[PDB]
Amino acid sequence: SYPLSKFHFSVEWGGTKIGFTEVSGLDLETEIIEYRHGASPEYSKIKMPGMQKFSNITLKRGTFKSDNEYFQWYNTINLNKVERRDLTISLLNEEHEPVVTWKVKNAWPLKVQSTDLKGDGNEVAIESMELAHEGLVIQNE
Amino acid sequence: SYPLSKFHFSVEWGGTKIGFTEVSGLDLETEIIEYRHGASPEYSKIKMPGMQKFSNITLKRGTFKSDNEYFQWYNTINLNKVERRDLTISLLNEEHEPVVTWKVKNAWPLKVQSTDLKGDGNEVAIESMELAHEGLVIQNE
Repeated sequence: SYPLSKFHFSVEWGGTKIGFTEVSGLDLETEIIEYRHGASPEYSKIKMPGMQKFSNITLKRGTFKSDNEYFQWYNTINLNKVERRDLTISLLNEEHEPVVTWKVKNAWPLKVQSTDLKGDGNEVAIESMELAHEGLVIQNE
Repeated sequence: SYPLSKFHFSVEWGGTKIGFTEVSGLDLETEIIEYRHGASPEYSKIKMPGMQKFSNITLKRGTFKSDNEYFQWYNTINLNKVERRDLTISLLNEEHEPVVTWKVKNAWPLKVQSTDLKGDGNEVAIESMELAHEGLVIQNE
């Protein structure tokens, strides 16, 4: 009778750790094609589905001693070659088991962003990555 | 101390209405005759006036219910006969009186062009006419 919360989750991306600070961009989108012939009694258009799009996925985590994984994956790019991975994102229950799963096909990294530095910057250094992919399936049983 | 504007005007052409959307082609042109005899110290030609020309005049208006005048005038053509008319074009002042007048002799229509139709054509249907004539006099007193 109650909705799910948004703070207990995990990400499987081929790296050593599965803990993240922030995950965003799990969207699906379709184009519209419009039409009207001149003899129609209505003065508006009829609509049908076009081609499909996906958004890029952003992942954020804190920087730790001796963990250089964002860089190492990015550095697998060689002219048109890159290591592609299966990305699995999951929202967890009180037993730490999956409830809602987002399945992502053929991901690789477009960009890796490092932290800024400040003399009075009393906070955690956070690094982030942006991923391209070829498709998303949502499972909730 | 100020020049005249270009949007307040009227056209008298023998039809029921005098309002138009657009008027163009009120031009005058003369040919040149060139000459040089071989003994001249200058290596260029002397110039004098030749024969004269006039341009065709274009008139544009919106289509209205039950007004078929462009067609009716055009349809007076019979082998080499046509109804010829005196065309008077005038630029108006704030009292709606003439300021600048263009006087055109012996006009008749070469062509009548109808509107295109479009399913998404959210605009006014505009018809146009092109006129031949035998002379133009400009009055500005």
